Amino acid sequence: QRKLYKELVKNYNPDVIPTQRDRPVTVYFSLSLLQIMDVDEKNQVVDVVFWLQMSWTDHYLQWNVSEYPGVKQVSVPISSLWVPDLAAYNAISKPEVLTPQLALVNSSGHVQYLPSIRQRFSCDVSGVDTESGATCKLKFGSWTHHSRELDLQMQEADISGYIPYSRFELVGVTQKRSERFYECCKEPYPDVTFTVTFRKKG
Amino acid sequence: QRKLYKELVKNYNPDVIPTQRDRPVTVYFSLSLLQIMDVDEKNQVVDVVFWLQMSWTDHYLQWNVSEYPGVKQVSVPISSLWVPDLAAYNAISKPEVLTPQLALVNSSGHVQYLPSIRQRFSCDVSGVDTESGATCKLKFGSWTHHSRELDLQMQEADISGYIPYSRFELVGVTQKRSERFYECCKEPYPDVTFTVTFRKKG
Amino acid sequence: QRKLYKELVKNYNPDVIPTQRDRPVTVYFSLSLLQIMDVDEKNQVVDVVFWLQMSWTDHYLQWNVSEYPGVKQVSVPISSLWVPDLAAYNAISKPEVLTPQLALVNSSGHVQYLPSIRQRFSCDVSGVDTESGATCKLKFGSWTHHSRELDLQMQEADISGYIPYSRFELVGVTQKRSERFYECCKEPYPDVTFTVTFRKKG
Amino acid sequence: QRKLYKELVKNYNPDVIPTQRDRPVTVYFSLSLLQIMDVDEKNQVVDVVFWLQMSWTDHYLQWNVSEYPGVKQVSVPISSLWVPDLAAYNAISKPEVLTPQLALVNSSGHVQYLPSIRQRFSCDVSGVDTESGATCKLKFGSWTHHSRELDLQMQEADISGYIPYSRFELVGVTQKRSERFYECCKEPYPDVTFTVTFRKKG
Amino acid sequence: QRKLYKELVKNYNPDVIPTQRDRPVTVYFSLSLLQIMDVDEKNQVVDVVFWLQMSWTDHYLQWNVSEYPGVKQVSVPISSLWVPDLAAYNAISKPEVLTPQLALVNSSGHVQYLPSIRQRFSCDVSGVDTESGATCKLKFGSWTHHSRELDLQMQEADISGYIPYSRFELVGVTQKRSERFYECCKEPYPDVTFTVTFRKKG
Ligand SMILES: *[C@@H]1O[C@H](CO)[C@@H](O[C@@H]2O[C@H](CO)[C@@H](O)[C@H](O)[C@H]2NC(C)=O)[C@H](O)[C@H]1NC(C)=O
Ligand SMILES: *[C@@H]1O[C@H](CO)[C@@H](O)[C@H](O)[C@H]1NC(C)=O
Ligand SMILES: *[C@@H]1O[C@H](CO)[C@@H](O)[C@H](O)[C@H]1NC(C)=O
Ligand SMILES: *[C@@H]1O[C@H](CO)[C@@H](O)[C@H](O)[C@H]1NC(C)=O
Ligand SMILES: *[C@@H]1O[C@H](CO)[C@@H](O)[C@H](O)[C@H]1NC(C)=O
Ligand SMILES: *[C@@H]1O[C@H](CO)[C@@H](O)[C@H](O)[C@H]1NC(C)=O
Ligand SMILES: *[C@@H]1O[C@H](CO)[C@@H](O)[C@H](O)[C@H]1NC(C)=O
Ligand SMILES: *[C@@H]1O[C@H](CO)[C@@H](O)[C@H](O)[C@H]1NC(C)=O
Ligand SMILES: *[C@@H]1O[C@H](CO)[C@@H](O)[C@H](O)[C@H]1NC(C)=O
Repeated sequence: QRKLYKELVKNYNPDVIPTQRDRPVTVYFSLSLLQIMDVDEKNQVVDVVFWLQMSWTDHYLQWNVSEYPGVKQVSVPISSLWVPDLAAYNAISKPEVLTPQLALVNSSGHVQYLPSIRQRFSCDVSGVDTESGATCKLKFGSWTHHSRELDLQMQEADISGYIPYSRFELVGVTQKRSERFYECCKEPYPDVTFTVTFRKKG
Repeated sequence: QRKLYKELVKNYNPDVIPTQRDRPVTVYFSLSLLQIMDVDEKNQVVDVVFWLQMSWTDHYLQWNVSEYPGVKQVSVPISSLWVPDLAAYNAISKPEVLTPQLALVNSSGHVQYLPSIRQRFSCDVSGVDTESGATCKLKFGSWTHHSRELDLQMQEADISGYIPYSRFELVGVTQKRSERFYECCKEPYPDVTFTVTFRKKG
Repeated sequence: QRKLYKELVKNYNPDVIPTQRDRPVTVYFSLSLLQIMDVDEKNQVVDVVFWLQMSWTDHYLQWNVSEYPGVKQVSVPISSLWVPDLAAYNAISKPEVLTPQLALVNSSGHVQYLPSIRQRFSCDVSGVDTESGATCKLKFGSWTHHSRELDLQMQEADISGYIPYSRFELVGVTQKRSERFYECCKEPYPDVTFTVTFRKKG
Repeated sequence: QRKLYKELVKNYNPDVIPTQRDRPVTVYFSLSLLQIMDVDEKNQVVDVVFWLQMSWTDHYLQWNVSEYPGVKQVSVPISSLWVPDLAAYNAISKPEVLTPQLALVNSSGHVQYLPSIRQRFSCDVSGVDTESGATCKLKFGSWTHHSRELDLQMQEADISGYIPYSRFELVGVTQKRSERFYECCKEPYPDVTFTVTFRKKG
Repeated sequence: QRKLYKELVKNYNPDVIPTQRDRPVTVYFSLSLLQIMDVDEKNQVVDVVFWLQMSWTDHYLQWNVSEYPGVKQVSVPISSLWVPDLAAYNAISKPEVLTPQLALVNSSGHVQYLPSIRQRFSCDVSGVDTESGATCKLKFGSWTHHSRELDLQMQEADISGYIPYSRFELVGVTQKRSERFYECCKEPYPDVTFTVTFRKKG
């Protein structure tokens, strides 16, 4: 019934970005803030819990919807396939993934990974009591592949996920991707930056 | 003696949900509160310890009660078979499983997993001192499988397990499963939500 | 010299209890209190460090004292053989094993495992200042095997291991194994319960 | 298209330093301070988050730019190749690597590893309030390979990475490599030492 | 050039103590105090960071200095060879190894392991303010092997490694090995006990 798995992994090396030369693997990135845990005004850091949304197309993982019974989509362990090496640029703590590390794959080869993470970032929380509000920037981006290899494209930033209570309230979330040439390598480097603004409830 | 193990694992890939098409693996879910550890009124979080009761039928794991001596049920490591990818939609800390990660299996193929977990959840503990009491919702649910693949069915919520002493006392536990829709993915995702109400003893 | 190891592991699956049908593997259990670290009167929990003493007979692990030079007993990693799945039924934290995870095995097949553990238990430490003293019960027991598969038999509780200083002093340690029956299995269940009584030194 | 990976790992044992005899593997070391988290004046320790810049040449990892399509550089998991066993001599906590553990490799065989680390060091933070400033020395160095096997060569210390805000401000960063001697062995052990001086903003 | 590794591991099982019968593997043990982090007078525990010096002779790991080019000594991961199962008897926290887990081996077969560890011990720190000073005993010893299998021999205790500043100052370090005849089995158990005395600087 599911010899599909045996086949999908057969000739697969997850350390290889599935590019079809000059055809950069495009990954649709998106972050959804769930809650702001703490704010260390003393050391300038915020504890955040978010919901990463990543989707890309792995040509190595497609199959004939017919050659296999009624197998539309399968559930695979991220440790089995290639997954975007996105990293938090201003992080000061290792990311702690809260949810099961599993991804969904199409019969056509479309992967979807939605981990819930709690991670701490370096940020200026000076004006977290002022009505103006403290602003934190969460910069994400590939850690090794450039624009031609891995193309980052941000999608609709969902904010309806934020906790209703919570000691803090969201004043605004921006999100904007930028490509920077970096002094070297003819190839640019993309990155999505979520700008979160919040203030203590009073 | 027990060549049963060698056989049960022979052609098994634990990353594959044991469905036989138009036959969704039904898992009987149930949570039993053991004790409320702490309540962070400052950050709005509760530390809870409970033990989850999960049971399902794995057709790949059945055997002839005769072909094998007097082997009625075996004790296998969850890392060896498929196990429901249930997750706490609203958790803010990785689950810490306290008990041995072993499951029991019938000669017919009925698995049973009863782990004791300590995990922290985001919750509004404002009125934990009021006689009305603070209410927390623990939402659980499959993470990659929809209704047709994995059917969640809640069973009798046991409450006789709660610690007699404890700084807190249980005012009420509800528990109710709902089939909810999410953007994308044609199918809907079943989730069981345990609503716990407690107040500080005084 | 030691092809003994290559042979002892050859046809071994550590997930299989060494029962030779109608011959329940009997494990001699025993706990030795080393020190009481802390007592959280606010949340009702004790931090304990104890010395577990477990011994059983693995028929799969015996050899001819002659066929092998002068190899009387070997030192093997618990991850290599079957080991009792005993669990603390009243624990609120994963057990932290302090010592090397190695076991000793006889030429006849008698295993011995003595790990030092620090674990926290839920307990009523209300009267820890009273001269009467607070009493904690540490209930241990298999997690999946019943009486016919794994027979728990408690042996002499050693108390001479307790720390002379320490903020607390031992008023008494009981220890008593009990078997029961429940709704199911027609299968009984063994469990050893160490009852520790202590009070703050003043 | 990337059978390159299958080939690069084929005859590779990452526990073997890629010295091509009498030609010591030279690794270009460099640290970049990102932020000083806390200073424990009571126990004399600093919590630091730095950027580590390491680059070396692995002759075992080179390939014909032509024999392989347009594969210029690949992204490999440090657990797959040999990587400098540099250690922090005066660390009092295990290093916590924040970024993805991946390295970049040239078609010629030049590896590049840039991990972001948060680690705590033993240091005299007495005068952290004085205008003179507290000074900490972060001594790094290979731990098992001597001068002839692994040659450490420090490069330009980048300081533009430091956090603008932060409770502390950098008064000076030195950095100087020294070839020293030890009471364990008969051989020179090189080591780069970054001397950071900072004071609390007031 | 280094097929030496492929050969050194070929017929090796690291769970087997390398005793060439009637020849107890003698390990030269030695501890060097680096710094005393904290002292919990409330719970009677000290946080210590030391430097373990262990050396022994593994006959299975020797080679012809000629049969292999100019390979004098190699750097191997402790997970690859047998290493003394020494344990901290009165430890109340798992040992946290700070340095790279690698060992050095002679062409003759002499292993050397020098890990830096931070571990907490149960100790009477009552008089840490008195001029007399608090005294802590760090008892180490094999966990499964007795005198005939593993012979512990302490060597010069180096104290020049202690941190100059530090809230505490060393009043004295003794170190003395004792052979402790336990219950049964005529072969006793050797254990080295480092007695450290310190007082708060004032
Ligand atoms: C995808 O699978 C279908 C069904 O197996 C393949 O169809 C074959 O060709 C025609 C069109 O359906 C049928 O008459 C044959 O009977 C099918 N052959 C088989 C093996 O049943 C189709 O060719 C496949 N296409 C791809 C992309 O591989
Ligand atoms: C899955 O593949 C389908 C093609 O059938 C495509 O419409 C979609 O973009 C992919 N994602 C889904 C529907 O989850
Ligand atoms: C099932 O058990 C029967 C009991 O009579 C026995 O003959 C045989 O081993 C098994 N038969 C099949 C087809 O599974
Ligand atoms: C186990 O198998 C038996 C076989 O008759 C079945 O009746 C029962 O519902 C299954 N569940 C358990 C764990 O008892
Ligand atoms: C034990 O080993 C000896 C070899 O000295 C052999 O003669 C004898 O048959 C063996 N007996 C058993 C119990 O296997
Ligand atoms: C081996 O088991 C026998 C059981 O009779 C016992 O006498 C002997 O002391 C044991 N050896 C050990 C565990 O040291
Ligand atoms: C690389 O491969 C080409 C194949 O066209 C071959 O001609 C050439 O000798 C190789 N170049 C080097 C650097 O050896
Ligand atoms: C690899 O790095 C070296 C460093 O000098 C550089 O010269 C070379 O161009 C890089 N790779 C190749 C062969 O292009
Ligand atoms: C050592 O190596 C030499 C030359 O390879 C050869 O005589 C023999 O293999 C070895 N002899 C001894 C005594 O180790």
